[PDB]
Amino acid sequence: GLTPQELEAYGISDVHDIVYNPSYDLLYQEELDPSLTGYERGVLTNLGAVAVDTGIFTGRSPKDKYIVRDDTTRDTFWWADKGKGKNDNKPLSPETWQHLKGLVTRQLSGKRLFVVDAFCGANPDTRLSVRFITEVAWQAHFVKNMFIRPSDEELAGFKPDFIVMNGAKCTNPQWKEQGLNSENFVAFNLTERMQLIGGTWYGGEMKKGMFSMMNYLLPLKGIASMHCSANVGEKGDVAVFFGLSGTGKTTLSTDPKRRLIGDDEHGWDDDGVFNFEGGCYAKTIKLSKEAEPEIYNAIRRDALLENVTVREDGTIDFDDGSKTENTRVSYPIYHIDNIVKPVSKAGHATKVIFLTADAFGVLPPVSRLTADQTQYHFLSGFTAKLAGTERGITEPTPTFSACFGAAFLSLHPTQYAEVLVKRMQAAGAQAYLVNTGWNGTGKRISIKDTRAIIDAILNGSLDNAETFTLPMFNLAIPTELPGVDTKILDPRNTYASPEQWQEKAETLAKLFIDNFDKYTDTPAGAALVAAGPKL
Ligand SMILES: Nc1ncnc2c1ncn2[C@@H]1O[C@H](COP(=O)(O)OP(=O)(O)OP(=O)(O)O)[C@@H](O)[C@H]1O
Ligand SMILES: [Cl-]
Ligand SMILES: [Mg+2]
Repeated sequence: GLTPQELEAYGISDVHDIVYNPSYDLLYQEELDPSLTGYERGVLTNLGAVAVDTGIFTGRSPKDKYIVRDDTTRDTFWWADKGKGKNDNKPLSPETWQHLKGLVTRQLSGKRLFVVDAFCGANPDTRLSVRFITEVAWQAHFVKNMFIRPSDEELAGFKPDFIVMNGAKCTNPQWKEQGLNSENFVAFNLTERMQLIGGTWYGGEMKKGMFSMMNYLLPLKGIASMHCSANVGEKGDVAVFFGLSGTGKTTLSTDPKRRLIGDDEHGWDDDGVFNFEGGCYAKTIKLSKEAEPEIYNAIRRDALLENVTVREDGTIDFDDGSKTENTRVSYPIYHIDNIVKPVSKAGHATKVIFLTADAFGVLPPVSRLTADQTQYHFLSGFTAKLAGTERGITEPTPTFSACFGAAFLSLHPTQYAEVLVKRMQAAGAQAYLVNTGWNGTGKRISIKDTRAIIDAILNGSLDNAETFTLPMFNLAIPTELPGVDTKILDPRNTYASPEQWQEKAETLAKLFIDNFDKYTDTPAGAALVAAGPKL
């Protein structure tokens, strides 16, 4: 536990009521207190899970992310202003940090506080011991779900080496004079080992905040830090699935035929692949119980639904994106029946899958990548969206995000590439590119087809298939696969002619080529251009 004096040491004063390590039962009763006002309020759904609204923010706010630039971070951090590529690592002064810390600590002073101690990282040797402090019960619940829950023995010996202070209810009145983006802030200090949050209530800031810290500390010790889901077969064969948001990492790793290691954040050290987290954070927009039975089944007491529409009768309309398209549910990982336990880790990955949702409808559902293509596509980090849907238009809009997670990278993309390649080479890993997005039908590839494709990757069916080369992107693709619609395997088949596919392929190829140009200032980078699409 901790005393009011211990909180005083952090700068938080006059705390009279302290809830240390709140139980799931307490969090349930706290959320449902009928006297709660505003965004703290929870409502009970017919599935038995509590639902909350996360307020004005229903996703992360990268424009409000700052890292204190000091002698510890100056020469290692991938800074937004250093001329080494676009990122969100905006530099913050130590003086401005102290002002933000004053805002948050005063906001939390004189309040009833939840204190949640948890781990980030499955392995004792590299895990962070994180202490989270909040005045909002559902925020405490989110962290209880998403981080690793210590045992009673671990709690007795708990020594934090990172503090996360959530001051969602405060804002920064001096932001203009400080040169910041807004009155909100998500700030990190690697000297004081602390994260401060102001203005946004969104729980993902804590989750991805700690991921950003692991992404800083682990590769500097030779450990890959990866934006991927992961699972393992009965024989100990491990797969990792990289991809940007909405590409299928959580959906596809939750597979009845595999033991789930984790759905979002993993390390890769000398012993194998390990989860940083204690829970999963599923997307619920248009959720289908038939299509995603395990994720659906995880929505029960102790899960926490976010921003969903709950009807008067307590039923949920999963199709309603009126609050946000980013509706979510978090749950502790043991709400999934087939998981790796008691520790979320396994051996070395031998299958590396890059998921992408191609709104341009160009990329094949599945292709086997060469070693050089693996590096090219990892640095590229492509996905796309139909941005114009609400206006009745396509407007395919590309996103290139290095390492399939540039928003969370604390070091240069090439540092993540180097250590991933080292780990893959040692393991004899093979890499694959999977389009979970669109084809010439203007519809997304079915979850059924995609799962069958993943099965074929994992069981060696794809590796043994007759393949040919798709032009332009030069991707090795199969003629047929068990349980997969044969028609979809060649992306040209869903257009009126290959020439109509090619028009779109040329557009997309040019986007890749222009994006990759920034990596060609080194000889290694320049040499990968040949592995990219070619007009
Ligand atoms: N063929 C498909 N494969 C995977 N997901 C699909 C497919 N078709 C539709 N979807 C939908 O796409 C979304 C995939 O979301 P998921 O939560 O798996 O993304 P994620 O990669 O985990 O994102 P994040 O990084 O934000 O956690 C879900 O809404 C899912 O129902
Ligand atoms: Cl992302
Ligand atoms: Mg996910």
